[PDB]
Amino acid sequence: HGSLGFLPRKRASRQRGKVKAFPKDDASKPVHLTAFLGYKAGMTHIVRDLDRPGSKMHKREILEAVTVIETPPMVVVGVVGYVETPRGLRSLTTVWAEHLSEEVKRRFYKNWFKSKKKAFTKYAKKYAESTQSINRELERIKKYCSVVRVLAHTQIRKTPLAQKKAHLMEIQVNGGSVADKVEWAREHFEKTVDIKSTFEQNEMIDVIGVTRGKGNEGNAGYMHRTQLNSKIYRIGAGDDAKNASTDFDATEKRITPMGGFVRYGVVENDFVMLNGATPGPVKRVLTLRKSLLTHTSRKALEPVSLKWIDTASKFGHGRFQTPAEAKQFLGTLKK
Amino acid sequence: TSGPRDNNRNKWAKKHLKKGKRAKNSNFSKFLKKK
Amino acid sequence: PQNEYIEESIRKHGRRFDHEERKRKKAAREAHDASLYAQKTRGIKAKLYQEKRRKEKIQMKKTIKQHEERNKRMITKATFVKYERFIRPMALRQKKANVTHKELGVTMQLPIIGVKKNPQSPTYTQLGVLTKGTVIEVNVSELGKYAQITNNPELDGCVNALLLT
Amino acid sequence: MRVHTCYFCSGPVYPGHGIMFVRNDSKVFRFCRSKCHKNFKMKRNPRKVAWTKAYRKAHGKERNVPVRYDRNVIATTLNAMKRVSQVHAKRERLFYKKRLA
Amino acid sequence: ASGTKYRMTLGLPVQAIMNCADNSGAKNLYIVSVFGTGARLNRLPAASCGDMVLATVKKGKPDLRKKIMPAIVVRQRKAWRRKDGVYLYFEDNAGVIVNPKGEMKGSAITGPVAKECADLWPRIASNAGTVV
Amino acid sequence: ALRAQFENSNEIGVFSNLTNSYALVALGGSENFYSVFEAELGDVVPVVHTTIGGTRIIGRLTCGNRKGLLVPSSTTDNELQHLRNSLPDPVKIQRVDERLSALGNIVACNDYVALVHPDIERETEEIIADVLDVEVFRQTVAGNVLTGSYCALSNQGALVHPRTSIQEQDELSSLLQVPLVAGTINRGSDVIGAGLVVNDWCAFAGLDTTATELAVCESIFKL
Amino acid sequence: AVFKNITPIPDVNTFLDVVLSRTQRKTPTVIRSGFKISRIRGFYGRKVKFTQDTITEKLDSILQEFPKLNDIHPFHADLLNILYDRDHLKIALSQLSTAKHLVENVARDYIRLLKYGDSLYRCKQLKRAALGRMATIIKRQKSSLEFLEQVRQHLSRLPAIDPNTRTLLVCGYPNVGKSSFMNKVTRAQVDVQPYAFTTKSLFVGHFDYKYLRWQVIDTPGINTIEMQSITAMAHLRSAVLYFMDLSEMCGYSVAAQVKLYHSIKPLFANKVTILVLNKIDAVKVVQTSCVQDIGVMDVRTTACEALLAARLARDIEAANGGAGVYNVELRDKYILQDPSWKYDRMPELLDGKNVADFV
RNA sequence: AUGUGGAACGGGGUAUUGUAAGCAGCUGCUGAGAUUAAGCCUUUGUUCCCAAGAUUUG
RNA sequence: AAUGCCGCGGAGCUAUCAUCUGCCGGAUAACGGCUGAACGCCUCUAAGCCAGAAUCCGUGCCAGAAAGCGACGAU
RNA sequence: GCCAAGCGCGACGUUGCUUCGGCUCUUCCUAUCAUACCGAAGCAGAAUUCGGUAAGCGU
RNA sequence: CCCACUGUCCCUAUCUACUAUCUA
RNA sequence: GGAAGUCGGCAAAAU
Repeated sequence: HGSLGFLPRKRASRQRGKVKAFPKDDASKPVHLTAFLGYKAGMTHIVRDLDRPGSKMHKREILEAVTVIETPPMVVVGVVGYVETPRGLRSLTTVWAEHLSEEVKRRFYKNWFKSKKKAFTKYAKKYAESTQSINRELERIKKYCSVVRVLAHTQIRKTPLAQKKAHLMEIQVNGGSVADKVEWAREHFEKTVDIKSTFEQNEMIDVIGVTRGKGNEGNAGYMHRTQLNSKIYRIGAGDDAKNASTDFDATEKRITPMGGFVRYGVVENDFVMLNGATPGPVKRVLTLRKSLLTHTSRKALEPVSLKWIDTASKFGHGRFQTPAEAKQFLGTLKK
Repeated sequence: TSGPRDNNRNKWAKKHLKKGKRAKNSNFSKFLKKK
Repeated sequence: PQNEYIEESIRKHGRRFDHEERKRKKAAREAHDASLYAQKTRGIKAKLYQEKRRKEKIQMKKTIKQHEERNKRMITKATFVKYERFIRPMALRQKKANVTHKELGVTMQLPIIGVKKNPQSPTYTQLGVLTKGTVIEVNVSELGKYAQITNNPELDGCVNALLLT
Repeated sequence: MRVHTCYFCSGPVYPGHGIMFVRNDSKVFRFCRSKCHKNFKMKRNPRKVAWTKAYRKAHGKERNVPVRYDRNVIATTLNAMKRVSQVHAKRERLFYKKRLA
Repeated sequence: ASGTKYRMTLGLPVQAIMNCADNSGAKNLYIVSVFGTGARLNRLPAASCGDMVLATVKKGKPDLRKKIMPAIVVRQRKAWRRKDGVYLYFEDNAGVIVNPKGEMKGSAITGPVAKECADLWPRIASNAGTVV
Repeated sequence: ALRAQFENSNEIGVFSNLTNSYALVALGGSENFYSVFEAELGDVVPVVHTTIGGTRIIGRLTCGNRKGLLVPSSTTDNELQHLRNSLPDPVKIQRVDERLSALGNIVACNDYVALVHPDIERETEEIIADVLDVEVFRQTVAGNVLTGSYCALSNQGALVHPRTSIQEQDELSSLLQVPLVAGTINRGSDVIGAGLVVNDWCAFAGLDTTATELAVCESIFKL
Repeated sequence: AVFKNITPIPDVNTFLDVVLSRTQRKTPTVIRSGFKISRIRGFYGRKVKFTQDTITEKLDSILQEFPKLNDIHPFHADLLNILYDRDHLKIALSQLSTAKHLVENVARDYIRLLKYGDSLYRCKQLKRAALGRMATIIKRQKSSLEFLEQVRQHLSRLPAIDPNTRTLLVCGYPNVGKSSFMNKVTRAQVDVQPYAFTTKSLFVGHFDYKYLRWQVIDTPGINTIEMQSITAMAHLRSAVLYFMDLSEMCGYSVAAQVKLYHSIKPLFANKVTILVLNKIDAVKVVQTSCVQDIGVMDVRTTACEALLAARLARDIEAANGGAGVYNVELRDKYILQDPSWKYDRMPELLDGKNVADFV
């Protein structure tokens, strides 16, 4: 058999990979976030210069397989205050935003269509009527609670996914005093937080998610897993047309490979490219978290400058990055 | 070879936290924070 | 290097700065070390320290005392070589016996000429089985005389006997 | 970074893609895919193989000296590359129209 | 040897007859054991390009046969992926008859030489004819 | 004669190539070897720490003289651009597509006369004559096709294998129009070119080269 | 002999404890009466065999470590005999070999006797009997271990002389300046003391001259030290460097030194002899002022001739980040005219075409 | 439980195979034709469907 | 034509035949010490205190009490 | 046998002489082969030898 | 014994039918 | 790769 630290080998009790540990809080650092939620689209292979001192491929180039995760900006819909107790952390109270998008309202219902859409109705009414209760609760969190987690949901509509329920979750707000975290959450109420503001493509992060099920084996598969030290290679912007165009390559193109991502679609929003494989198949939600413990060796610290990113047809033996140059080489078709 | 729980290795990890780490990561968080 | 090279190094460079003090501290604290040792250790090594320390006290007490006066069917036992119904192993059989003279007090390895009588059994005497208390004749020309076996050859592994003289 | 041309299909071969094969004569064959690698293996002549560029070339159907770096030269080369490709595309379209006629 | 060597696809296990590429007169080389193998249960030791193993001269001159002595693999039949991403496979499995110090016993080498093997062993690169 | 060893190898000629106008050192290894080379020739001729074909065998792979240099066809486009940028404009750099890419191990060339391998291509010989501007002779050294690896050639002298005949050594010396000595370097290492590199005014030998070998090289090169 | 490479020789008591502890720790030590008689016999036999193997292995290692006097070089054998009584050492080695043979014979006899064991007590008694006999034999061979250990310490401390190569033997009157000349010529620093025979043992030092390696060997002033010096000079392809006190500042008269040289001429025959007139300021005759330290180099060169006739980027990298952590940039070391162009990157391939290869 | 809704087809993209039937004098129409979700992508294309039954729940 | 035979063959599965990743704190043993009595000296030990092993206990990772629990939304 | 603190024995010392049998597998013990750390040794360095803690991890 | 051959093995992987399973 | 498997070319493919 395998390692005894992973048994009992049973199905994960959650579709979305839940964070089990957040980086330790620091008052010296100002107020920011630590985790983000994305959707796996697939991976390609890229050619990257190797600036690895002491290595035998120093000042050379290697080919690396890199997973692409679409990460549309996340909407902060609430905040949760946690108070330390002799029996552990306890959720003291929760404050939600006044207006919640249908994407996050669909989470509370198994049948949103048959529902009367009554979620947060009186909550929105009391929010508009009197703000003294909201002020009392926020003052309660900043005075008593020691850990602050913002409720954020993903804009699943932008992703080419048939699912319309947003994966609501909590992001621990590490940095500054408790009042600073509360002020940060209130300012960011109803707004959007971007992965460009959270991660910046040169740090060492961990990816967590549920693996894909292999059926029945002599149970094997569909288990919660935590990959450590997955390096971000590029946080590409969806709007920019140079997202998949490096400086050594030009050739204006998009990260979505020609022919589309297999069983996922076309990536149009901000995407994240991580070195190596990540758990879960395509179209499954993955969670990203910062480094709990600081460890930047040369591999985790060296800068990265991509040279060429493959966008060939992953469906089948693709042999052309873009239909433009495909038509330039291939003879003119009958159509 | 020594394992990852080597007491000296933990000591050297602590020493290198304030040498090739820490400060360059704190301001790195600050930059995307003010963003 | 050549010959006593640290003796050259000690001469031209000197000794360790605190060696004399450390050796003094080690000697001074040895009494606490030994007492601690006598209580913590267990098992074979403890029993060795027990026997070694008991011996050291005995000699030390004597040295002080010397100070003041100055101021199947087979034979299962070792034997010597129808009537031979049983089987006598060749390895078990012995031909030379270490006989210690009484008056002389010297052990001499003499050949086993024969077995006089085995008090355990006449058949053992007939079979020539070397056992405790058995009388055996050995050559005494270099010193034939009889002798009684005062040991157990089956266990000691040697035919150790004392001369009947 | 050189995007090579396959021996058999004569198409563009990119890093990671295809297979590389070295002969005892120290001659190197690059294959754009397994199909073209296999097609070399039983030794089909590209010019007889219908979908190869060599067939489409010979059937009527269609710098070793280093240069010092110069920003102006690189910009001029990049600008001229698009125009050259556009001219080639127009010539190919006219050739296709002539072939159809 | 000199320098590190990357993980490589293993395709020359024990009990393998393998071509001799040097001019010493040997024709066939017989793999007996692989240097630097781990304690892996029921795993046959294997060799790859640039790896030096114990080999015996099966066909050659009488004096080089019957000696369990090192040989470096220079060509490999099984396809391997180099870290640059390209895949290489050679027609045959060629080897060079080498002393345990790492010096070419022969004076000339026939056939192409793997670039990793020329890089790993400086003497092999010195006596190599072509390294492609 | 300077004693140096790249990494833990005495075959300095494998990891580096020396000419009368420029020097090349391996990339990705230890900077000590490059510093040692720069300490003796950095202020005289340029030294480029580059690699050919992604390997540290550039010394035995690249062959050339003070006028021009040749690199194997396996050299990358970026590598060729880096070499041209580092090397002076008067130092011509040309790529050679030959069946034997080991130019340094097949051909030994001086500033005036060059000896190539017997099986060199006519196009390669024409390119060598055009670039190096030297007379190319198709011969062999000590009966071995690897003339560039078994023989060391320079402007003031040459070194060959000690097993060569006296008449053969005299014929080679007359053909090369320079003195020739049949000896060994690095304590019997028969690959003189791999074990030692000699320029017009200086020579570099491995750390394992004997005192007698160093004295013989100094007498032959008159340095 | 001079190769040393011999492990330390423990005392008799320490060796016995080491052997017994090794047998106890390695062999199993749990044998109950419930096991079969064959199992009990096998357990006792295994313990006896393991003890016999351990004793035999240690004895064999001790025997093999000591070099054979006959197989050593004549100079090495003579020095060993003069310094450590080679006859006694050979006797001790023979006694140890005989003891090892007796131990093996005793173990074989005990193993055969225990093969037909009867019960647990008989096996236990037999197992004890074999161990005690082995311990008695080990304890009996007590003084031999101490003598061997002292010889090993002396042999390890002894120099590794190389008479085969060119050598220069400096022998003569004590403190005649030959030792000072040898110390100056060679890297070795031989101690010099006012007391006679300060250099009790020979000192060998390598030197380089005219691209040749010369082994300068000093000898005690001319006793055991004198006998060792004579033995070394008797069989050694070396040039004599006898020094005579010209000023008689060494306590030996010129006539006495000449008489000693004439007497020792039989050993100096068939060799290049040098007569060093020491303390000149205070057989080839060379004047070397011992007090003024003048002419020592000339004398050494003359003796060598007679013997021959008879026969930075790295600093910047270390300061910046150190080796293996500092990324060397080749962009700076470029001959591009524009510094901005050299530091800036260019597109290698674009739109399916290699821009670098098409520009 | 009426929507960037769903499903049936269809178009386009993309892929696999290797130039289709048929016509004319091996060549041309023909890298055409066929297949393409059955666990590929996309759809201002066409048609159809749904604003329900039963159960349980303070 | 029971999948007659042959070549290629997506998709899927799969391969140390392909690729990624594999963590930090203290407390100790052996042992080395500091202060320091017992015992007017001394002493790593008695009260005390450091340094110190791949050991130990945590962190991290997996499971979540299906009779442990909190906050929140609607009614 | 000689002593022999002592209580005729008499310890430590001293004299002699010489059917079973083995593959896989699971864990477990340490009486530790390797890995980690210490102590000692004429232990210069390197390579060792002996002895401790030590079953985490292999064998 | 030599040569050839092969999933016996390194080291297993994939496909097909039947079985196996559930329903009346 | 080619019997390295197993006490062993047992079964397959080769012919």
